[PDB]
Amino acid sequence: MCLKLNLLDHVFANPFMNAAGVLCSTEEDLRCMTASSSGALVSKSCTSAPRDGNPEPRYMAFPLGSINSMGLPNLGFDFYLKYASDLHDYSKKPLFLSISGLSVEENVAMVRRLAPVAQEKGVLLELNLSCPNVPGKPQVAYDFEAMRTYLQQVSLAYGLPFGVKMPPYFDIAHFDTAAAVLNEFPLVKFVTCVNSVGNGLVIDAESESVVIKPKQGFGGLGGKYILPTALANVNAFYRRCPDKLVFGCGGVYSGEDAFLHILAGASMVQVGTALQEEGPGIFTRLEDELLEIMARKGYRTLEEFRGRVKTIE
Amino acid sequence: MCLKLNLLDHVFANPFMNAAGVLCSTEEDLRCMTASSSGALVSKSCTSAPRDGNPEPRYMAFPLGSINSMGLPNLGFDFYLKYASDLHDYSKKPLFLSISGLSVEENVAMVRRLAPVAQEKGVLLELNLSCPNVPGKPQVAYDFEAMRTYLQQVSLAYGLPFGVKMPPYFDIAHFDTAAAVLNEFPLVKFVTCVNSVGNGLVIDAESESVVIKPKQGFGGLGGKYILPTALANVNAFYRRCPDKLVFGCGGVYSGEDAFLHILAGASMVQVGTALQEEGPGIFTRLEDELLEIMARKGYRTLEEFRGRVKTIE
Ligand SMILES: Cc1cc2nc3c(=O)[nH]c(=O)nc-3n(C[C@H](O)[C@H](O)[C@H](O)COP(=O)(O)O)c2cc1C
Ligand SMILES: Cc1cc2nc3c(=O)[nH]c(=O)nc-3n(C[C@H](O)[C@H](O)[C@H](O)COP(=O)(O)O)c2cc1C
Ligand SMILES: COc1ccc2c(CCc3c(C(=O)O)[nH]c(=O)[nH]c3=O)cccc2c1
Ligand SMILES: COc1ccc2c(CCc3c(C(=O)O)[nH]c(=O)[nH]c3=O)cccc2c1
Repeated sequence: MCLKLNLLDHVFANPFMNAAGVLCSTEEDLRCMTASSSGALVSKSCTSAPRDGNPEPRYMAFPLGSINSMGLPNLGFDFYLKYASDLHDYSKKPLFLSISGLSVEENVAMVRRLAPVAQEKGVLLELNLSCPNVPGKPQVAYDFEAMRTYLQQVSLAYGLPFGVKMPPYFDIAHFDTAAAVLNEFPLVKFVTCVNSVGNGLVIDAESESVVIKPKQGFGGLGGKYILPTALANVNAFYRRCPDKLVFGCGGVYSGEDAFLHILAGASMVQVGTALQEEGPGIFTRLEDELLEIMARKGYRTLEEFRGRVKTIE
Repeated sequence: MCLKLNLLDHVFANPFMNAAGVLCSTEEDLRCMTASSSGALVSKSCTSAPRDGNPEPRYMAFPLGSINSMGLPNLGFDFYLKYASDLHDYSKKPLFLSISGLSVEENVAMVRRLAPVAQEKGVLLELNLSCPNVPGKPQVAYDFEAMRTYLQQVSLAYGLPFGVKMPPYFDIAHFDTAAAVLNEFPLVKFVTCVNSVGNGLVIDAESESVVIKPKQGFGGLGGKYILPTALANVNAFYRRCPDKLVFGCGGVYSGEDAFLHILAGASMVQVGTALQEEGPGIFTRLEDELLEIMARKGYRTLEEFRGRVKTIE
């Protein structure tokens, strides 16, 4: 019985990794993730210039999940590139490097420079599309023409296999259109579903107040709130993008939640809010819980059940 | 102390009602809602002809909420019109009638017939904008040009104050666009936020199966999953539509949940999943719990705290 995967020309001890943005901003964070029993790690989504991000409080968690409007705080691309080229120990586990430029030009500038490091050290690119572009327009992956433009330009500039982090969709027509855009780009080899459920609002009844400062308290939702949404998006893209891998992200707190993602079609499984709350210890627990479920069902490998969710009649 | 209120030229004993689709399909349901302690009731969204809906199982509930792909089963517009015209006791509480035709033409035809009954009896119209659109396009409320057409055509055909039931939005640009559409229409006097969070997927780990039969197990989410989504949409519309009322729907299980909706800007609060699960007794509990929160805070009226959610700095 084993959790091993081989994909994207890399070998992974198990499918678990951090979600971008959690436990991955600083060298200390990245060394912590590397020391953990995760099968991989992803570095904080970065911009060309470092960013302090939004005023605090900008993240809060609760029993059912989390809300955040972090404002993309990060050490800048040069730092994450250095980590990739010089500091990471690839013998421990593979590394993903997430980028999230604020314009298509900023993404192209970063991927051009990433490429030789990707080719030489084998770091894998995750491009974050669940990101702002022009204020007053939708985030990039909610504007299909902007999305196509970003993917054309990054495909040209990078020239190597990469993946994309997608926001959740809620309408079948959007699943259809979004997958068809992705399917234009053969270098897009994996699709991570999903980023936070956008612009929720948490209100504390006692104080009669919102809980985060930016955007009058509106921010992205993660955790138990979003698991069915995340499974829907994993499965929708799994069904529509047969030549791509799907990575699942959203609502994983247990080996059972991981198992559901994998039945929906997930290859790797990312953990955000639960990791933020529990710490990197969570990965040993997740592995143990998922292996217990596999043993009770007689499953020896992940491929025995990946994408095999049953439908009714 | 009592929770009585006046809006849309009607008087309401309290701000609670069922959500469209729950406990409101049949004469028996409507009589049960009428006998409850709710302040108002809304009938099932209807089409010109009766519909059986989708194959079962089509609704399932869990500790954190519900998933449905009902397929709009309903008795037909003639039935709900007759209910509004001849059977409902308006001395007991106000009635809302929800319409959701499969085309603009069908909606116009229904509203032309409802208008004289709205005039004579005071039934209120809730137009459900999660209704199907032309090939390739998302539901009507997600296609702003279609939504503008529907509202123009209904406004002309109906000619009286009405409301609209909205799906959730997840993007601030979308809130801006959607609100500006609604704000073109002076007859749109209330906006209900929100319908179910679209196309989630619930999977049972033991059986490795989805839990509803239609659409390969994909369906709308309600209940605890959606409360922060619901509050964001209530507040976004409350901020953007100063000349309209906002009705909150989503995630209400307690007076505290109702209190949060009202703080976010809700005038009436609709109960869906929790009503389906707990039954019509829930209305007396909700009233008691909301009054108890008011008493502890020193609030004597809903008006004292409606829309008064505090932001940070
Ligand atoms: C504090 C915080 C920061 C995040 N920053 C990023 C980011 O920089 N890039 C990104 O792609 N997603 C970001 N996310 C989203 C997570 O990667 C993840 O998609 C989302 O939280 C859902 O997973 P969960 O339910 O496990 O939290 C962030 C999430 C949190 C909570
Ligand atoms: C079984 C079922 C049937 C529903 N049918 C309708 C409907 O016919 N029209 C409509 O506007 N919303 C319909 N809804 C959506 C609800 O009115 C409500 O907006 C949604 O369930 C979220 O509220 P909740 O969190 O309280 O469930 C339905 C919901 C359920 C669960
Ligand atoms: C104000 O500047 C930004 C920059 C990045 C943002 C992003 C992208 C970064 C990001 C963030 C974040 O940094 O806020 N949070 C997530 O849950 N997922 C993400 O992908 C989302 C929403 C608002 C943003 C505002
Ligand atoms: C052709 O099958 C459909 C399915 C859903 C429909 C709907 C949505 C009805 C609805 C349903 C539903 O009955 O599935 N469930 C919800 O959670 N919200 C709703 O608003 C409106 C108009 C026509 C429709 C036709």
